[PDB]
Amino acid sequence: ARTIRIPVHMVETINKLSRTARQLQQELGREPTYEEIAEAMGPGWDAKRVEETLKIAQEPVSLETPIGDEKDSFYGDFIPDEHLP
Amino acid sequence: ARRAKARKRLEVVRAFLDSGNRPEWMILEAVPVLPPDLRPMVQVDGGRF
Amino acid sequence: MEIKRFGRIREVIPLPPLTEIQVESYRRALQADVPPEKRENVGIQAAFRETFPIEELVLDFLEYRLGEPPFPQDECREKDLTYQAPLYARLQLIHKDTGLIKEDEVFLGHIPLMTEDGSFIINGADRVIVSQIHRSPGVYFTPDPARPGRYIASIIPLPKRGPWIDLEVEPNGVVSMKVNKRKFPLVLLLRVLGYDQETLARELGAYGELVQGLMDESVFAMRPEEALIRLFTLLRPGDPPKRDKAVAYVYGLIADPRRYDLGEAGRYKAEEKLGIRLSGRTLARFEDGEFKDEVFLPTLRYLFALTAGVPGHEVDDIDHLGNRRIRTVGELMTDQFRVGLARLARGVRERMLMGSEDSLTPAKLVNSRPLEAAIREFFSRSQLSQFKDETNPLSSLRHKRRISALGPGGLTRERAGFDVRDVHRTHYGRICPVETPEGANIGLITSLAAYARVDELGFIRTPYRRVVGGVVTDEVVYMTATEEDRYTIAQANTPLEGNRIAAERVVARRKGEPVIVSPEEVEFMDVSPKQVFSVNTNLIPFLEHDDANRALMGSNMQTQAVPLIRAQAPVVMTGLEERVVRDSLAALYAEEDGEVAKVDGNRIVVRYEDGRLVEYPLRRFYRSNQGTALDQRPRVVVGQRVRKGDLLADGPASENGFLALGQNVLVAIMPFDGYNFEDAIVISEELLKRDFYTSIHIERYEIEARDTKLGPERITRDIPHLSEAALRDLDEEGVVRIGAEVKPGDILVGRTSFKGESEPTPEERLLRSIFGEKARDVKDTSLRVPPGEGGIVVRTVRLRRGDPGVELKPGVREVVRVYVAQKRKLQVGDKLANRHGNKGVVAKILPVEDMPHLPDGTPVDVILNPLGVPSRMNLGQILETHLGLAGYFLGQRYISPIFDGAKEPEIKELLAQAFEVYFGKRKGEGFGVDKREVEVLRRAEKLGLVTPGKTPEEQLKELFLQGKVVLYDGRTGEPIEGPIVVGQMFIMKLYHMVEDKMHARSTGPYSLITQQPLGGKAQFGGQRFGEMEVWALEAYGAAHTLQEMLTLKSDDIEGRNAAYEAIIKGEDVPEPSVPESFRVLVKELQALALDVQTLDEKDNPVDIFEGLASK
DNA sequence: TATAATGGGAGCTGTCACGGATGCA
DNA sequence: TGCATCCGTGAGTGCAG
Repeated sequence: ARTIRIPVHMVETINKLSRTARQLQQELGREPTYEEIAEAMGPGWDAKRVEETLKIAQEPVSLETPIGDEKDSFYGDFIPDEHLP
Repeated sequence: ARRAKARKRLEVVRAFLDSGNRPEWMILEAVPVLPPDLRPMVQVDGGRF
Repeated sequence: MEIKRFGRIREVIPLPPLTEIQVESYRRALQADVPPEKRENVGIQAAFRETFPIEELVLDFLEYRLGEPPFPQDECREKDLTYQAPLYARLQLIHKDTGLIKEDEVFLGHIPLMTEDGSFIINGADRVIVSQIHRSPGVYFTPDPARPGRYIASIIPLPKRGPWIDLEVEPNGVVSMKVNKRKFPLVLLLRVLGYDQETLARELGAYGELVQGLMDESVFAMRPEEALIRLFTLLRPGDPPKRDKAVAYVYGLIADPRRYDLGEAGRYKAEEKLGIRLSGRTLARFEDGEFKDEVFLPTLRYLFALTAGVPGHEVDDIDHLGNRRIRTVGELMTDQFRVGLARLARGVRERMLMGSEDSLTPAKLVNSRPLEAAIREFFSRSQLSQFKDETNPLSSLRHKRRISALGPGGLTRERAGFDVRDVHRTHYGRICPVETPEGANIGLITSLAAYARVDELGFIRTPYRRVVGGVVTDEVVYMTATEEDRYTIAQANTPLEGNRIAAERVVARRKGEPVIVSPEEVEFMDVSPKQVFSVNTNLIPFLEHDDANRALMGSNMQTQAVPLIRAQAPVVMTGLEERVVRDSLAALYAEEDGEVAKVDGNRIVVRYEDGRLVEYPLRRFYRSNQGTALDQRPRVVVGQRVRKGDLLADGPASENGFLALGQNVLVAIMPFDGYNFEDAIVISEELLKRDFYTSIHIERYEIEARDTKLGPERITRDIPHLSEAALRDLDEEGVVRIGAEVKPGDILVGRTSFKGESEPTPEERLLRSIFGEKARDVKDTSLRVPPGEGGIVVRTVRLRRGDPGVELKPGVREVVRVYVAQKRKLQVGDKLANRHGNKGVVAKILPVEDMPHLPDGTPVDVILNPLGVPSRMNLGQILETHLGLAGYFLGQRYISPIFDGAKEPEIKELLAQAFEVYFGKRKGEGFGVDKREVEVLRRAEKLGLVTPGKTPEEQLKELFLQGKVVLYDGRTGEPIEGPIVVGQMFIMKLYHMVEDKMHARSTGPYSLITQQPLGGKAQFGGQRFGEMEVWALEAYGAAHTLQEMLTLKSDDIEGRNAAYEAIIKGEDVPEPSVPESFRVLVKELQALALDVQTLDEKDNPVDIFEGLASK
């Protein structure tokens, strides 16, 4: 599924956040914080480690993602090439 | 009407004859891939891709 | 000063609440203020009632509630949150087999809330939801463009709530039907409804023309459920026609009031159209085993009687404003809501038949996310959710009253022809005919008329007084377009004694055509002229002397009025300048009678007669969406005694409660040595002196510091290789001190990121080896200031994580924002405009000793050029000056009502009275006529402006009343050979200032795949040299200049680098090689399996890749 | 790794005009 | 054979975005 493939067991635990965060929200009347997740997630789970878990759950975005409501611009054009000198 | 489409068709034969292309070549076995840099994967400011 | 009114038109009702179309609408969809028991099945409610209950186990809907927001309006603006309320919905699961009862109130997400003025806050930026215009639900007939005597009939529901259907009666006698563009004989369908051969002639029975052609018994030889399967084959080429699947497909298209909804509108329109009551908003019913038609035969009844000639069967005008209608904001979002709800229902039933059919609650059968997302969508990427226009307060109000034909549900730009855009007859007093944009959106985006309102069905209606006998009642009624057309309606200003129609010819419309008619024949009368135009258009004084195509520019151009730090209401007003400051909800008023307790640049506290001590705090120097300082200033003093509804602070661009879009200036209308050329404008340096046309502006400059796969970014005051002078304004941490001056190049926030795998290479590891400093491991990534920006740091916001209240997007440590300000004097390049469409750039600022001036020493402020007026045809600005002349010397402002204002005599009266002050002051103060005033008077006589043989005073009097005065050139003292028009004008500073648009690049960013320069001032762009520019150079034959453009200036990476080295080395630039973007063109044709090949004259290839792609 | 489970699901609508290739009295 | 009829292709510039 993902443009960046991730080990199946890492996917496995990602959805485990998605699901337990969702119930937290369904009990809270608001979305949980990083901390309120590491608690309901249990032991070996701190606020730091739910964060860096999300920041790899992060799906990339299209270079042709359309800019404006006409379409004569592409989100990739506003991106400077910093490799080439 | 027969004379007409044997022209249309024949045009395509000589198109191949004159050039040296093989008709079969309009069917790829090996699809090519375009260099990565021309279709990049980039980290934008937020470390996102 | 005195405020003299004109106008004979006693307007009966006032302007209605000018944001009601935004606020009334959303609230009639939320009902967050109604006890659920007392709610009514429209809006957020009706969507629940529609999707529920879910079916085989069953899950049914009890009621919803809404909680107050977790953060107040302003807190969300800062913290880039949304101003939204938590949505709870109580449910009860019940088992399709046993009698299970569980009941939780599951949380569905946050519904965003609309503020007091009509706006929204969405990740902390105000936004507007532009009501959308669309063809309305109902059934219509419109002649066939092919067969001049046969007429398509069409059947249209609300958008995406059912299919369109046409009933074109073919050239083979029997009547057709189109669904998903799949034509077939109508008959087959009537059968399925339980219809019998006889009961067709028993209902048609008149038009043996086709009534007898409609019937073809290759169909009649079947029972109802027999053709039921007949047609499932006609629309599903492949699906097994089981009598469980066909009743489901048809129903799921034509009788299922769950994906087929005519409007609530659609019901009434098709009802009165075909004159039949309609059980529900649905074409067919399923009742007592089979299908019972509701709409097909009535429609079939009309169409036939029309194609013969029956009376009362007219084609319909789909551009009438009875057949068009408005999807207000509330309706627009419940649409998106009714699509989130239906997605959640794909998510319950899925878990209703897999996972455990008895240990289940509502709580865990509902995934709130399909709902949460469709709402996040509507407000964050709709065509109809636009960044608010809070340039000045008029811009926000005009926005909320916009009407787009475009958007999801309406018209794609290409779908827009002529009829959509034309001003229709029935626009009269509903949609403004002026206020619309020039350009490609002309006639799609428009504005709500000022007296107009949208009824509960989504149609626009406008008010009218009822006349009986010939006397005019104070009883007003608002008509839809359709009923209007029933009456003869007298004109706003048809003249009256008391309240009887006093003329014998009255000027009236009958279905929008103008008719001259006696007061016996007159049924209704326009409320006012203000009722035919936009709000903005009603801000144009002397509108009836202004060709339409510039009224429009003076209309739009107002919403671009930068708010000026000394703003003033126009000397000549139209009467709305006060409501607008009111409903704009930007000024600040008195809730009840009382006395004023304290007063301060920061707050205004008032004791009331109720003893309550309210404390209105002042929104002071708030940055608007468009950068324009949204500043609230106080207008009372301690102990002031305030009756109700009086004022307590002026909003921005409001003076004592009047819409102050610009300044009033002394204007001379005369060519001035070339600086008038083509609408350019010359101004008196005396304007910047007294701080006229000055404005304050702000830009946010934001930066993040994020956790990296190479270290953390650090907000430090410790930037490598940087001199203390280059930090003398930064605090310990790396923030500029609040109150510094910052200019281009200056650090605003120091920052350090870690270097890469290019950590010092040899070339560099050696250069440091000589200097005693070794390679440093961090990097200057400081946020500097952009070219051509800057000002005075007014605030800073520093949000880390690890601090309370705060948590930012993953992997980001800390985010620092520094707001900068500038006081913008007027300068050479900025745009000025007046309410009549005179627009121009400040081309020159003379010092006061050069300005034309009057005999009594006074210099003018603006020299406009008369060449603007003739071909432009906007004469109002001419009158607006003349009555400005008078006002200037009497010390008066005026209120000239649109179309019912001050006329030429009334105003030449006022000029006489001014002349007395300007000259009689003189011939007493010890001075007579002046020698140059005669030489001019000599000329005026050759012209014919003055009667020869009259005392100079007599003649100067005569010139004055023509609004003309003697003017001495300040460069010579000699008089202008002629008498000039000089007066007082209202002139705004527009938003388009040179400061925001000067830009230039030598070399900068390039694009990933093309290596051509980026585009746009903010990226530090390059200028796009397009196909059309290339042509230009081509036609000149500048091969080398063009080639340059196409290689060394764009993407010939080799010769580009080679050039800039050549300049800094003082050498001529080098002949170029192949542009890089052409290489991409080669490689991209290989990826399509095409073998492109550069070749030399002897036909052998040529490697434009210098061997780097051969093996 | 083992009750049994055996053919989907959303269509989307108001432009236009020309040229070429295909079907049909 | 002549002529419906469908399918695919176009539909202005740059700048803000």
